[PDB]
Amino acid sequence: TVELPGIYQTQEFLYMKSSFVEFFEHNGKFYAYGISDVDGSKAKKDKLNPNPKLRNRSDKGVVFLSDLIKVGKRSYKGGKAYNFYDGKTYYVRVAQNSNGDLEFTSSYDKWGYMGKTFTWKRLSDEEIKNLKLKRFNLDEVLKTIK
Repeated sequence: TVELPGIYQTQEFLYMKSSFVEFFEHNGKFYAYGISDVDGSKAKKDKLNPNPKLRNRSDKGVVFLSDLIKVGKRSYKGGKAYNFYDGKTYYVRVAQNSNGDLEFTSSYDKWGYMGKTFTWKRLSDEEIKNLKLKRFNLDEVLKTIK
């Protein structure tokens, strides 16, 4: 079967670059953190965080998506995504395809209607291996929620 935990490649949109991200579960809900940008570039600081005491943390290895609940066999809701490129938090829902890819809906908008849907490709273990992607340890990544 397909599951959400995994590594995906996000969709380029405006000044927001394609990036590799990892989804994981904890206490029954799903979360995600950023690994690196597709073009290999260096991790930068969270300069636009509304909270001044957070502007020092990296945009990589840090949880930007939290609180996603599985509601159907391939269906998730209730999530909230922080966006490093603008400092805003968006409501997120996700539908997963049978090949594992995500239709990732980002909105304003608890119900998802005043938002946009992107497609995030699932990576196989072979691609993850060949891109030399770093999988961060998850206890440390968890401390990153506040």
